[PDB]
Amino acid sequence: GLPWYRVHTVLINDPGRLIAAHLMHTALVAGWAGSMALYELATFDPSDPVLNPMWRQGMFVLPFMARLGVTGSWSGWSITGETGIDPGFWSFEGVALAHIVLSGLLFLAACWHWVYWDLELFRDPRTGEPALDLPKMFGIHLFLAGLLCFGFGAFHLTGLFGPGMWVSDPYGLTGSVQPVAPEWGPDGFNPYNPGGVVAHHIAAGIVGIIAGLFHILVRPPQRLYKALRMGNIETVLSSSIAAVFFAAFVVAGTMWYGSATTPIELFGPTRYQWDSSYFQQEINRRVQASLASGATLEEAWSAIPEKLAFYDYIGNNPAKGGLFRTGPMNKGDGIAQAWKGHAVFRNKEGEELFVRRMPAFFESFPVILTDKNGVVKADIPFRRAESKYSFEQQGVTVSFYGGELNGQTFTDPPTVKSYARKAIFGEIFEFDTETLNSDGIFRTSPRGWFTFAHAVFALLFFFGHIWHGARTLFRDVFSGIDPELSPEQVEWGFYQKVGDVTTRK
Amino acid sequence: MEVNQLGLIATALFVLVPSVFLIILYVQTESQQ
Amino acid sequence: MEVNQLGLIATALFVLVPSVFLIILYVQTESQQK
Amino acid sequence: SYPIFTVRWVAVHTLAVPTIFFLGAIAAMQFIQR
Amino acid sequence: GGRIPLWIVATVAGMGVIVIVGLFFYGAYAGLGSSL
Amino acid sequence: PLGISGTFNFMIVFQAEHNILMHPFHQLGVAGVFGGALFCAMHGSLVTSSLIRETTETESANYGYKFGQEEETYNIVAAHGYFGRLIFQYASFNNSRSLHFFLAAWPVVGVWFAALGISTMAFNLNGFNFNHSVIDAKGNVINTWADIINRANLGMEVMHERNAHNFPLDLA
Amino acid sequence: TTGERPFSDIITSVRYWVIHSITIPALFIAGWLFVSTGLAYDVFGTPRPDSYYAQEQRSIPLVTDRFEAKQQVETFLEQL
Amino acid sequence: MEPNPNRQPVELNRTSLYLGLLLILVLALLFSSYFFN
Amino acid sequence: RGWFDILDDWLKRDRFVFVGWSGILLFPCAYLALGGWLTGTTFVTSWYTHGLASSYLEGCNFLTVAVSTPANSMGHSLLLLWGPEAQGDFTRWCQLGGLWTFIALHGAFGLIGFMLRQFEIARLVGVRPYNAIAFSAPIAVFVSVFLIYPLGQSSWFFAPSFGVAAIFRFLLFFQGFHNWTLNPFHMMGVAGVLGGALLCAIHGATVENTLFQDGEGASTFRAFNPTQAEETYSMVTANRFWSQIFGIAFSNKRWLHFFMLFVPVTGLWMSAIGVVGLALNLRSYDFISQEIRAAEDPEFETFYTKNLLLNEGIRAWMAPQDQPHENFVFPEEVLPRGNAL
Amino acid sequence: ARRTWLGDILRPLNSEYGKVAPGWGTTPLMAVFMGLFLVFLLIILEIYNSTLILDGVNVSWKA
Amino acid sequence: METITYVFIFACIIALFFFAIFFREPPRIT
Amino acid sequence: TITPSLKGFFIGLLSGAVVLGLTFAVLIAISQIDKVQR
Ligand code: CLA
Ligand code: CLA
Ligand code: CLA
Ligand code: CLA
Ligand SMILES: CC1=C(/C=C/C(C)=C/C=C/C(C)=C/C=C/C=C(C)/C=C/C=C(C)/C=C/C2=C(C)CCCC2(C)C)C(C)(C)CCC1
Ligand SMILES: CC1=C(/C=C/C(C)=C/C=C/C(C)=C/C=C/C=C(C)/C=C/C=C(C)/C=C/C2=C(C)CCCC2(C)C)C(C)(C)CCC1
Ligand SMILES: CCCCCCCCCCCCO[C@@H]1O[C@H](CO)[C@@H](O[C@H]2O[C@H](CO)[C@@H](O)[C@H](O)[C@H]2O)[C@H](O)[C@H]1O
Ligand SMILES: CCCCCCCS[C@@H]1O[C@H](CO)[C@@H](O)[C@H](O)[C@H]1O
Ligand SMILES: O=C1C=C(Cl)C(=O)C(Cl)=C1
Ligand code: OEX
Ligand SMILES: [Cl-]
Ligand SMILES: [Mg+2]
Repeated sequence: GLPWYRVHTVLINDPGRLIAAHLMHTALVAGWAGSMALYELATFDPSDPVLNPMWRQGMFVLPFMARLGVTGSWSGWSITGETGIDPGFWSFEGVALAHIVLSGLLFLAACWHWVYWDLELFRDPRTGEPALDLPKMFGIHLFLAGLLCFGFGAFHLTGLFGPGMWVSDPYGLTGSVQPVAPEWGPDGFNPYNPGGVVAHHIAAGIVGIIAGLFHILVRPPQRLYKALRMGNIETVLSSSIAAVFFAAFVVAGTMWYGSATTPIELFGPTRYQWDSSYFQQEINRRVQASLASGATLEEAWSAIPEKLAFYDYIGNNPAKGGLFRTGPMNKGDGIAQAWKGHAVFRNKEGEELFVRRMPAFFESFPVILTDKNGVVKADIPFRRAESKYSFEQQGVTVSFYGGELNGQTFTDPPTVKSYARKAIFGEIFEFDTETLNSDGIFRTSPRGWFTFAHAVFALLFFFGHIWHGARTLFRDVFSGIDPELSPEQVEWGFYQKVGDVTTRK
Repeated sequence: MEVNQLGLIATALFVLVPSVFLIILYVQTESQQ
Repeated sequence: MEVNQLGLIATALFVLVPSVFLIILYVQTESQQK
Repeated sequence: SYPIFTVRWVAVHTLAVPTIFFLGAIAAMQFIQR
Repeated sequence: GGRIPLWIVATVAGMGVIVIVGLFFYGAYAGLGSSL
Repeated sequence: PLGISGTFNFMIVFQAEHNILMHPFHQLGVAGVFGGALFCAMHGSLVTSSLIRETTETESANYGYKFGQEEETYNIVAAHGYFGRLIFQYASFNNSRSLHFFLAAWPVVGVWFAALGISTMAFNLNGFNFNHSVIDAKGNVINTWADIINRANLGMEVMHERNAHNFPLDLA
Repeated sequence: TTGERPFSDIITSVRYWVIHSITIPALFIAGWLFVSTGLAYDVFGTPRPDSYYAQEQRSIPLVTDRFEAKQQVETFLEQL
Repeated sequence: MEPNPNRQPVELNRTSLYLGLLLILVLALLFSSYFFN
Repeated sequence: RGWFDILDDWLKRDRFVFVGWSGILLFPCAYLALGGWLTGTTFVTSWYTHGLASSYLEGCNFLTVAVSTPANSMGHSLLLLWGPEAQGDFTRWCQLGGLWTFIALHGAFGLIGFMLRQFEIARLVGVRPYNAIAFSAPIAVFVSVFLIYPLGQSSWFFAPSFGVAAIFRFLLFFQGFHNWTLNPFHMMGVAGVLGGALLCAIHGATVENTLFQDGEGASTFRAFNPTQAEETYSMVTANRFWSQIFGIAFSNKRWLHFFMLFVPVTGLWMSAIGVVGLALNLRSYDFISQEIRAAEDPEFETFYTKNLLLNEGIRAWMAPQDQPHENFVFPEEVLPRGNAL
Repeated sequence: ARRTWLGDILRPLNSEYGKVAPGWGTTPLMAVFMGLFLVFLLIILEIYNSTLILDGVNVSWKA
Repeated sequence: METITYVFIFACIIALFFFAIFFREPPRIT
Repeated sequence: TITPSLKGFFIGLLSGAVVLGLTFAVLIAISQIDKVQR
């Protein structure tokens, strides 16, 4: 009998039931997508895209629907915060329902192909044995993939017959679905240029159409047919697994570093935006431009959008989570309610002091305050007996500009110290920690969880490639080596060329 | 201790689903002629 | 809704334990020589 | 009747020639003082 | 191809290794890396 | 301690107090267990690679061996013909007895030295100490990777058993 | 037994040791001089003992710019 | 309906059962702490 | 036939060192990775990337030399010699850490070449390629630790540097920052490595102590012939011994040797998965229930809370010198310390 | 085996199992496209890496 | 509940030891 | 136009092409001389 890890090899010689098994797998995947969208719709709060967007809420498939133009609900809301929109049938709910119906139809087709496995189509006319012409199948499938790839770029992404795709400004403040024209110059290869995505699918699609026609009409060279074992369906599994782990590494990379197809309003900010103080620099730029135009400090900071400030906060950094800290980011620090405003610390001399921010590497971090030149001026000491820089000795105060606490100043050292502890995380927010019984411990976003699963799966699929590639090229010895294997073929000196009986001396 | 409530069902299915899979296969092996 | 937390494991074992018992008996019946 | 310059010969010397040069360098370093 | 006995080669070659490694240990106590 | 995290606590404190990573007996230990795992995989793969065909394509190849059969179940000449070409011919074990002696000896000797590492650091003969070993012409300390290890060791030392020490040196 | 002369034959022959009584010490001496002349420092850009710091400097010359790094080391080196 | 000639019996011997149950139970003993968190 | 077949002939000749098609990739990349490491550890500093001496030329010994990672400000630059950072300047390239990416990338392609060699030779002599399959574990470890881990972090700077003491630092960083000993994927790696060493020792010792007397010598190694048909040791006696000593024993020699492949290979694959998580700081750092109890109850203490205090020491005491681009200044009063020490 | 209307229509597309072109066929042309593709992947990788920096190609959110 | 879960899995493993040893598939010579 | 890093890219591409070209030219030449005897 077959051991448990080989039960599915009964399909190798049975094209009809292989198709049935593939239909069943497709039904399950489409069924997962539908159920996942429904579960997210049953839990998603659409009322605040500024401080409670989808990526704070553990939403995994919602951003993929939004990325390609599904932004509305039948119940009237849109993820950009609009009310009273008519999405038509293709709301989030319509997408979910369509996937459920597809799952059912695929399931029924699997049953038919399982029962009626013995179709004459699957028999070689000459031999009567089961046979699939894998080279021609590749040409047909590649041609079809080309057509669909071309149409996706030329019609859907352009908006010519379709909705377009998600695009946004460089700071993720005004994202929406737009038509995108293709970019045909060298900037099309810029990962942050959405026009390159359009151009890719047009050009790669046409190349796929041409190559598909080539593989339909030209038979493989005998040299390549034999070397890649093109009569063996397991060779296709080997190279397909290889292509698939290549793809999975690529999407892991573009998710972690960011691109035109992993926008921050859908998946959250990247860790590199914290590393480079990307949002802090833009906030500071706007405030200094406000001041140069004659604004007061309160007006300058009050002109900063809450959404921009919220990106300048480490609790949204995807490199701050934990493998077993499950659920939405809101489960950790809470549901963000409002920006408290920008904290400005000062010592008794009135010098402005700056809290040293926490790097992503550190689960915990001390509170150290420096002047504008980086000289240490205050801290929160561990040992007290030789403290020189305590907030009490240095007379540290904090004033807030913008947000809830605008115009307020605090001098009580425990209160000032409490705000300094928050300032190591960047801008300071008020959180609802009760609704979800949040535990105060940082979690990663969909950007982080996506990256993790796909880098892990990609690595495991490398083993799959190695395994099935080995099975393909060594099929003649899968059960063992030849019992009367020639000892001269493995010893030294008998053959000039290793393993070539025709080169004996 | 404030443990995750889903930890119990997660552990129970983690044990039971693959264990019963093996028991199903073992028993139908024994019953073959 | 504030349901009993043990309701989930109770229902899951209630379904799985006797269902698996029947599946074991069925499969080993099918595998007997015919 | 044996050949002298073989694949083995090259492999030996790509390793052995630098090793002796390096060992001469590291030996000289033992006499560097700050 | 055989004139020099293999045991003398092995002895002489082994002694050279001891000398050169000995020098490296000497250098741990003098000059750079000696902490002095 | 008789526990999982307690084991890690013992290891981290040991590194603080003995710099065990820089001790050659622990390094031999690592060569022992890394090498044991390597040769375990190597021997397993080579014997498995050279099983003589005794089964059909469907059944497990393990059916090709019957407990107590007198014939060896793999062709060691084929395994050594592969491995000798992977490296070079004389680097390979043709003799099964020599091979299996090496499989026993390499991890056992390494782990003996690991045990002796712990048993001699038990009397405070500790790992190599190259803290501030490299000095420039003026006398500035030029750090090496040994000095970074020292900084990590210091963090362990000053924090462990945080209420237990009253005097400045941890002498046991 | 692959057709090459055995190593034991080679390293016990007089011709081998006639050749390598010249080549081995010559390589060794060439490597020595590579260090003793200071050329190793300049090929690899490794500081001499008097070249890690200027006389009153206390800050290490860490590279901080990716694309002007080549020029950054050039400036750190010219301050010595 | 004509019988499918590609069908095969499946086997799991008692040792494989014990090995599998050990794997499963030890994985559970290891991962359960992290599930409870 | 044609030139391809003539070239194939010469590549696959039986010789002292087999070349093969895979050798065209393997030998240059392996040689350059090893040569690069010897070149750097002998002659090359880490002053400009780390503020560290790291070569024999500067006074380091075998334990403390390294080829160190580039400065954090290089990011994940490939740091090609002809690239925009070194612009063809070999000396500047060494000072910038070019040898690190040189070794890591040639090393990776060398590992690809070596595994291709294992397939190619297995195919030529007629054996199943399980050796190549087993080698996928070393490759998963190398790719996850030296490539994926730094690619998830800020730069190559936080990859392992190629040196003995540099690697020890990497271990200690992972304890203090990642609490890596707590990670169940590392624990599976440990079980696979230690269980592999156990299997290695117990199998070798068992064969050697159930040998048949096949000769008259008291030294028993000469009494074996590779072509012999008969087992050289008694599987039946070995099985009875272990059944009575330990309760269970192998009885199938094919299963035994497959299991010896399976155990260390699977362990290394599991550790690679944990490191892929650490690339994103996706750690098994804490147990939330422990932290809630300990925060509210200052008499509650476990070995888990004790180890986090050690990690907090490691981070504060090692980071200023270990991460010089951060310009950390931690005044004495902020450093975590217990009493007296 | 069972013939069907759809099976009879698709039958010619699954009829050339094992058919090959003689010898090396279009292998040289295939190798050319493989080399171009390798250079192409190298190009996009180095642009993403900021090892290849082009006029009007700012690899940043700011573009 | 967590304590019960940990002790239950441990107890199953000990029971498995007993069956794997005393109710093993007996080795038979051939 | 052509940036310095594009020029460097061409230097890398050509350098790699030469190393590969010379390797295969030497190997093919050696293989034609020292033919296996059948
Ligand atoms: C009938 C058509 C159809 C349409 C219009 C959709 C539409 C959608 N799907 Mg559904 N789906 C379908 C069928 C469909 N699906 C089927 C049959 C399955 C089972 C496999 C699924 C399983 C599924 C899942 C699991 C998910 C969706 C999701 C979605 C949404 C996001 C799409 C996306 O990001 O994909 C991205 C697609 C790609 C990146 C394509 C990659 C193609 C690779 C690169 C091809 C390489 C092969 C090729 C031959 C190479 C050569 C090419 C040549 C041109 C050169 C979108 C609403 C997502 C969602 O939001 O769920 C609610 C989601 O998670 N779908
Ligand atoms: C590509 C896969 C993928 C990714 C990246 C996400 C991502 C996300 N999910 Mg989704 N989900 C998925 C597939 C995925 N999901 C599938 C297949 C289902 C059906 C089960 C779900 C059902 C689901 C629900 C019900 C919920 C989510 C939620 C979430 C969010 C939080 C995730 C979390 O806490 O993980 C935690 C991750 C772990 C604890 C890691 C597990 C690692 C395993 C246990 C290791 C196993 C090791 C193995 C035994 C070793 C064998 C060794 C052997 C070989 C020897 C996040 C955005 C949550 C949310 O916020 O929704 C709004 C939520 O409530 N997801
Ligand atoms: C396209 C993906 C793909 C496909 C179609 C196959 C197909 C096959 N595999 Mg390969 N393989 C793959 C990827 C794939 N593999 C990957 C990624 C790996 C590394 C993990 C492997 C490693 C591998 C090995 C070592 C072996 C196979 C074998 C086989 C054959 C029998 C499988 C069987 O009967 O399992 C039966 C499986 C079970 C009864 C239960 C498995 C339970 C798993 C471990 C846990 C639960 C999985 C979960 C449901 C998956 C969710 C989806 C996931 C992607 C998130 C079959 C041809 C076998 C073979 O060659 O036989 C001759 C074999 O020994 N595969
Ligand atoms: C097969 C063996 C092999 C492999 C796989 C590598 C691989 C590598 N080398 Mg190494 N190297 C080798 C042998 C090898 N090398 C040898 C023998 C030497 C001594 C001469 C070196 C000396 C060396 C140095 C000094 C450096 C490298 C570097 C590298 C890395 C970048 C290479 C690159 O971008 O080239 C790109 C070139 C190609 C991809 C060639 C492919 C060409 C295709 C197939 C056809 C195109 C032809 C083209 C159109 C011709 C016209 C050009 C025209 C347009 C100008 C890469 C990991 C760099 C590095 O490691 O940085 C950290 C580096 O600085 N190598
Ligand atoms: C029949 C029919 C119908 C119906 C249908 C339906 C109703 C369907 C459903 C479906 C469904 C509803 C499906 C679902 C699916 C799901 C799935 C398939 C899942 C899976 C999962 C998994 C696989 C997971 C895994 C895991 C875990 C668990 C943990 C973590 C890790 C991982 C992630 C791995 C209609 C009416 C249309 C009509 C026609 C006919
Ligand atoms: C990087 C690079 C390159 C390359 C180079 C090379 C390839 C080099 C090599 C080099 C080499 C190749 C070197 C070598 C060295 C060696 C040595 C340095 C050795 C030493 C030894 C010793 C010291 C010994 C010890 C011992 C042991 C181990 C055991 C016991 C005994 C005794 C203790 C004695 C090129 C140009 C391409 C390009 C640029 C970059
Ligand atoms: C919630 C967890 C659920 C996990 C579910 C796991 C399900 C596992 C399903 C296993 C199905 C076993 O499939 C079963 O195989 C046996 C052989 O092995 C077949 O048995 C067949 O072969 C045997 C042996 O040659 C003959 O004696 C028998 O007459 C014949 O019918 C059965 O017809 C089939 O029903
Ligand atoms: C005692 C000082 C005033 C109270 C604390 C002010 C810092 S800000 C404070 O930080 C909390 C997390 O600790 C958040 O949950 C909360 O929303 C926020 O008000
Ligand atoms: O040379 C060999 C080395 C090892 Cl580890 C083996 O297992 C065999 Cl069979 C031959
Ligand atoms: O107890 Mn446990 O650890 Ca040996 O050092 Mn002293 O004592 Mn305590 O300190 Mn550090
Ligand atoms: Cl004391
Ligand atoms: Mg010295």
